[PDB]
Amino acid sequence: VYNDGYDDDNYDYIVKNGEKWMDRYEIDSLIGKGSFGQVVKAYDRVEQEWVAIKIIKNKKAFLNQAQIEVRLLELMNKHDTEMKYYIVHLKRHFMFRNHLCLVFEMLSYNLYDLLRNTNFRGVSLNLTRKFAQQMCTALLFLATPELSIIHCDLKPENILLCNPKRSAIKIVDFGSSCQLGQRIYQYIQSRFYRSPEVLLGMPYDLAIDMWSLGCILVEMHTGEPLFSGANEVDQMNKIVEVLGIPPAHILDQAPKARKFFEKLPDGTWNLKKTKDGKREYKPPGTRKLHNILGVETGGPGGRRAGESGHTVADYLKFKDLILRMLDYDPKTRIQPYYALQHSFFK
Ligand SMILES: COc1ncc2cc(C(=O)Nc3cc(C(=O)N[C@H](CCN)c4cccc(Cl)c4)ccc3Cl)c(=O)[nH]c2n1
Repeated sequence: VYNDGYDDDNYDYIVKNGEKWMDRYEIDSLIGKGSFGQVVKAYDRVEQEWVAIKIIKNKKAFLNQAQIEVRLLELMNKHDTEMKYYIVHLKRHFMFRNHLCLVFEMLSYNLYDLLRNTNFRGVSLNLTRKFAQQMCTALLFLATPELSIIHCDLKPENILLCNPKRSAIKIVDFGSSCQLGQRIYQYIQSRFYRSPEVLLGMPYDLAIDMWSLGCILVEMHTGEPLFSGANEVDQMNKIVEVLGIPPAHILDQAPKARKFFEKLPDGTWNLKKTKDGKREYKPPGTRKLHNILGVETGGPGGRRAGESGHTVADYLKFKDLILRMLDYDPKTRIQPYYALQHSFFK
């Protein structure tokens, strides 16, 4: 029996609808589960408003990591600039029944649920442009020298509408985030959104969030993930289908280079040889973003043909922006300040 009956076998707090905490919070319901615990909808008797409360797992490794999230949340929430409002606001936190509880302003549903409500047709390029611009302003706020925060898990489920009928958004879940200059953990980011430097076991910096953003923005407009790998080897092959073999100056410094590639006598790299007969991937660089976005064929799958807001020129700008965000080299990958000056946003 777990934590005197309050917890299940997965270190989660067994949620009971109606339950009341510290004579203050009235638990309405479970919203969802996640690696780190649960999120519930609750009414705050005192402040007279609905909130969302993230209940962290009762397990030392999860609690300790979640204290980092709180520190970062508070450092971001106290900053004196208007860009801070693209990050969810942590109102407060407390321990209860041996679970750290994080109390948040209430938001609306996530970008994934938005995509699914369109049956994966994708949202319009105009909307995509509004999400991209907010995301890049958020990333600029994270890059503020005093913060230097890497989110480390951007993806649609971590971007929420503030309001179900508007286009304002916020970034949630700094559960896996760190600041620059802090022990390198391989195996970060969700696989579809994971940068090549992380797949390659290399050091990483704030640019890994720009990589993920590029992937997310393509998925929001097409309705489906750009790089849909079932495992790391598949993930790297799908990136390669689109962007080519990564450049030698990267692979030469990459501890995991030989998990995916091999080096030729002349110092060039190729994908690792496979069983003769096996053909699984398009050749390196032949799956063009140009075609995935249908720049000149009516947009993704032709579905935007003859709509306003979706011109060849609009697509070429978007495409150019995506490719600058999916630069293999993290030192030349477009940074937030410069992404914001891009003509996609004129
Ligand atoms: C209209 O219908 C609706 N549906 C769903 C809603 C979900 C929320 C909501 O989830 N808010 C939330 C979530 C988080 C978090 O950190 N979410 C993460 C995900 C990470 N993938 C998460 C989700 C579930 C469990 C854990 Cl441990 C973590 C952090 C801060 C907040 Cl304000 C919400 O506010 N309004 C919602 N309205």
